[PDB]
Amino acid sequence: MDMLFAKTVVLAASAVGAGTAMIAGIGPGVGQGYAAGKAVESVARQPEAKGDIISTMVLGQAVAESTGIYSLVIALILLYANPFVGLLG
Amino acid sequence: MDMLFAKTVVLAASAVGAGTAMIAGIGPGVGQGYAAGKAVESVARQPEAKGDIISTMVLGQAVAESTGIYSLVIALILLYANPFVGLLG
Amino acid sequence: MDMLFAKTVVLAASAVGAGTAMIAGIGPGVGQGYAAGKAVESVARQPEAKGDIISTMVLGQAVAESTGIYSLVIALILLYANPFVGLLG
Amino acid sequence: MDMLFAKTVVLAASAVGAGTAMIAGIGPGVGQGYAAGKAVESVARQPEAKGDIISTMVLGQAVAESTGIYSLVIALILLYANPFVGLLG
Amino acid sequence: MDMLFAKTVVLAASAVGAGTAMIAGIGPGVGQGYAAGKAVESVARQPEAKGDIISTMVLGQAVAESTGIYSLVIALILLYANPFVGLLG
Amino acid sequence: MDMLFAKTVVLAASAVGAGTAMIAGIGPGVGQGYAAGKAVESVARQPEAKGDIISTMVLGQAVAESTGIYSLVIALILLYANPFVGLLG
Amino acid sequence: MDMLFAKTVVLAASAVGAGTAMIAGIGPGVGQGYAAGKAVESVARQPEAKGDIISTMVLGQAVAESTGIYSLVIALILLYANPFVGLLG
Amino acid sequence: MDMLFAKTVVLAASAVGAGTAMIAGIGPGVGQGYAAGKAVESVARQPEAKGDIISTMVLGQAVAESTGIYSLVIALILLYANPFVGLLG
Amino acid sequence: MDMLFAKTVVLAASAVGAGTAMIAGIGPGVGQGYAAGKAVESVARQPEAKGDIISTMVLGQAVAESTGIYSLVIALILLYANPFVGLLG
Amino acid sequence: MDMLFAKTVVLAASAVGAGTAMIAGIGPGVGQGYAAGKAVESVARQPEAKGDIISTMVLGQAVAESTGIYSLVIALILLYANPFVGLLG
Amino acid sequence: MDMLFAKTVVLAASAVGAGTAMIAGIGPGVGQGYAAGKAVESVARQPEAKGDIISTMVLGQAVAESTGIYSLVIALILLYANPFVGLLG
Ligand SMILES: CCCCCCCCCO
Ligand SMILES: CCCCCCCCCO
Ligand SMILES: CCCCCCCCCO
Ligand SMILES: CCCCCCCCCO
Ligand SMILES: CCCCCCCCCO
Ligand SMILES: CCCCCCCCCO
Ligand SMILES: CCCCCCCCCO
Ligand SMILES: CCCCCCCCCO
Ligand SMILES: CCCCCCCCCO
Ligand SMILES: CCCCCCCCCO
Ligand SMILES: CCCCCCCCCO
Ligand code: NA
Ligand code: NA
Ligand code: NA
Ligand code: NA
Ligand code: NA
Ligand code: NA
Ligand code: NA
Ligand code: NA
Ligand code: NA
Ligand code: NA
Ligand code: NA
Repeated sequence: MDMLFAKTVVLAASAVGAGTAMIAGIGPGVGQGYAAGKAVESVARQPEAKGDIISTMVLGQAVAESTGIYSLVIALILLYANPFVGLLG
Repeated sequence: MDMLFAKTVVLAASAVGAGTAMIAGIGPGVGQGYAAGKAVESVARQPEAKGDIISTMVLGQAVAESTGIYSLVIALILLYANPFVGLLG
Repeated sequence: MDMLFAKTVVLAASAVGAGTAMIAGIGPGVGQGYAAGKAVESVARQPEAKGDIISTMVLGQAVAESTGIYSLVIALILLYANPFVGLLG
Repeated sequence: MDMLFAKTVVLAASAVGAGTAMIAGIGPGVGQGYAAGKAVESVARQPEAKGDIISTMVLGQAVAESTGIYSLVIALILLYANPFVGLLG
Repeated sequence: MDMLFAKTVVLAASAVGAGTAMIAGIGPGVGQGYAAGKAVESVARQPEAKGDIISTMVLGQAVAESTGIYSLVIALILLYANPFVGLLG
Repeated sequence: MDMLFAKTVVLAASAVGAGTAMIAGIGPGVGQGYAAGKAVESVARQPEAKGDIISTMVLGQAVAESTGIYSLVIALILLYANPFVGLLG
Repeated sequence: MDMLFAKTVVLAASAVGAGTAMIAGIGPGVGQGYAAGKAVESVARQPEAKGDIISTMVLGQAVAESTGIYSLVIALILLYANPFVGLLG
Repeated sequence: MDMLFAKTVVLAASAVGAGTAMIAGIGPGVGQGYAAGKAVESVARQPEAKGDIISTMVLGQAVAESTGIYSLVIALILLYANPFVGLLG
Repeated sequence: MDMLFAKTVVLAASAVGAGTAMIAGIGPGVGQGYAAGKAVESVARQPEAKGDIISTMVLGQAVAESTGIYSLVIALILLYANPFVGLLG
Repeated sequence: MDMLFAKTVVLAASAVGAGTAMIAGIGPGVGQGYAAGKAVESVARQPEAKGDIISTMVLGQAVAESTGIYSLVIALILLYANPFVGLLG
Repeated sequence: MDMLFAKTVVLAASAVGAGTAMIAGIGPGVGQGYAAGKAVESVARQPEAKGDIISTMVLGQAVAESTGIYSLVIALILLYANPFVGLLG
């Protein structure tokens, strides 16, 4: 193989791999939306708990975000700091 | 490989990768719709908290939107600021 | 590669990418339908609140629509303002 | 490439793209069925709210339909007003 | 390309596209089954509402059916009124 | 292309298309099982309502079955009344 | 094409098609398990109505099984009464 | 084609088909786990029903297992009693 | 075909088939986690019945595990007791 | 085939197989998160049974982890103790 | 095969495998978001137990994170400590 062909196929696979990783983003959208619904329900019933409600919502939602960030980091590595092109030849 | 062939396959993979990333959009639609349902329930029950209900709904929904935006950004990079074509040759 | 072959494969991948992006439309249908169910249950108990119920339903449903629109925009770019064909050669 | 080969591969990809877009139809079926179930439960407890129940059900269900329509439009463009065949050569 | 080869690949893709579109049928089965479950609980508790329960169930279920029909129409077009074979050559 | 090659690839795609369509069967199993659970719950609490419970369960379940039948019909057409082999040559 | 090559590719596609159809089995497992859970809850509260509970559970579960059987039939046709090999040549 | 090539491709497709069929196992795990949760909840609230609870749980769970077994049987046929290799040549 | 080529493609397909079968593991994780949540709720309410809550939880969870084990067995057969390599030639 | 080509394709398939197995990890995340939510609500209600709540949560969550571990083991075998490379030639 | 071709295909498959493993991230986002919603609902009722609530939420969420981490580790091994390139030749 020539080197341009090698990079071409490794980078093409990297594009597919990056987009596939981003499918993980479904999870945080579902879970965080649930937490938001419960926060809405609680502050209508208890306006006085609005600090605790919102601070607790944000903490718990932040934890649920992490796997969306992991996928994003893997995608950005593949696009901008691609680790395979340097292993070639 | 010639250079037109190299770009052709890298850009074709980028189109597939971009569309695949957008599958993440399922999540925010599910979660944010749940939050909207709880907000509807709560206005009817306690009309006086409409202000808090809606502001809390929008904050929590904004957080649930983020992974849909991340996918969108990855797709737009692949289509409009493609990082692979410049690594070629 | 000749130029017709280059466009052919880039546009074929664009068709697949566009259709795949549209899978995101599952999410808004699920979430918005939930919000509609809660609106129905509340109108029934609390007709004095039909105003707020429906306006709140529509606002929250509008937010849940956004990722379905993002996919639609990516699909229409790929079909009607294709950004790859101009990068070729 | 000859022109018949170019059209053949672009149209074959368009067929796959169209069918894939239609997977979005899962969402409206799930969400609208939920809204129908809530409408049933309320007409039987509150026969006097049948007008508001059904009109609210239909409005909210109409909103949940939109992403199923978007996919259908993309599929029908690819089959009947295909935008790629004219970009060729 | 010869013309038999062109039709062969376009029709093969059409078969895959048609079957893929039919995956949408998951949605109506889930949503309509939910609506049926609510109708069952309701007639038991409020048998003097049977007429409304069942008529409301059927109306709301009919709306939830539509995206299953759209997929079916796309599949039957691809199999029986295939729009690509005539664009060839 | 020779004619045996043409039929071979069209029929191979038909087999894949048929099996893929059958994935729709997930939906009716989920929804109809829900309806069955509600029927069980109601006959235990209201044994004297068994008549309307079971007739309502079966009607609503029948409606939820339809998209599973549509997929089955598409699969059986592709296997036993294949519409593509006759369009060839 | 020779005839062994024709059968080889048609039967290979049939194996993939058969396994794919079997994915439908997810649905009955989910729905029937729900119905079983409701039956358990119900006998605990109404020991007396065990006869009806169980007979209703089994009837409703039988209906939810049907699409799992349809997929199984399509798979067994493709493996043991394959309809494509006889259309060849 | 030679005969070793024919068997190679039919058996490779059989391996993919077998693994794909096993995806059905998701369903019974979800449904049976639900039934187990309800059994747990009811042993607490009504300890005089432990016998009915567990026997009903196991019956209903057995029914929910069937589609996981069907997939398993199809996989084991493809691996150990492969029906395609004998149709060859 | 030579024999090394035959084994290579059969074993490559076996690796893909094995990994695909393992997707079934989603189901037990979902269902068993539900059962664990109900057990947590039933001990809190009745700390004194901890032994029958837990014995029922474990029995019902064991049943929900079975399809995860079936997939695991199919994967381990394909990797360590591969049935296809001996059918070759 | 030469031996480097044989290993190359078997190891490439092993990488795809390993990543696919890891999709199973969705299940434990969903189920274990449910169990955690129930533990949180139960310690709010009942601070006495906290030891029991947490010990029950951890036991039930451990059981729900197992299929995530099985996939992980299959992936690590394919990457670090690959059983196919030794069957070659 | 030459050695550059061998590495190229093994690394391209590794990119696809890595991205696919990251799909597991859906699970923790869903489950952890649920746990966050319950934590919100419970502080508002029981402000006095915020201690217990948040520490229990974080412990249970940490357990639900594990399979997202496993996928991440497999992806980072494939990208940065690739075990296949050294088995080659
Ligand atoms: C999924 C990986 C795509 C890599 C395709 C490269 C094809 C190049 C052919 O010359
Ligand atoms: C999924 C990546 C698609 C790349 C296909 C390129 C094929 C070019 C063949 O000449
Ligand atoms: C998924 C991308 C499809 C691109 C296929 C191009 C194949 C042309 C072969 O000569
Ligand atoms: C998914 C896109 C299908 C296009 C396949 C075209 C293959 C023609 C080969 O000569
Ligand atoms: C998914 C589209 C299938 C089209 C395959 C055609 C292959 C013909 C090769 O000669
Ligand atoms: C998915 C459609 C399968 C068709 C593959 C035909 C391959 C024949 C190659 O000569
Ligand atoms: C999915 C259908 C598989 C058919 C592959 C046949 C390939 C034979 C190549 O020579
Ligand atoms: C999915 C079916 C795999 C069959 C691949 C056979 C390829 C052999 C090529 O010579
Ligand atoms: C999914 C099965 C993979 C088999 C691919 C074998 C390709 C060998 C080509 O020479
Ligand atoms: C899914 C398995 C990938 C194996 C691809 C091997 C292709 C090598 C071609 O030279
Ligand atoms: C899914 C694995 C992608 C490997 C494709 C390699 C194709 C190289 C052809 O020369
Ligand atoms: Na997380
Ligand atoms: Na988010
Ligand atoms: Na949105
Ligand atoms: Na919509
Ligand atoms: Na509809
Ligand atoms: Na229907
Ligand atoms: Na059925
Ligand atoms: Na069953
Ligand atoms: Na089981
Ligand atoms: Na387990
Ligand atoms: Na875990």
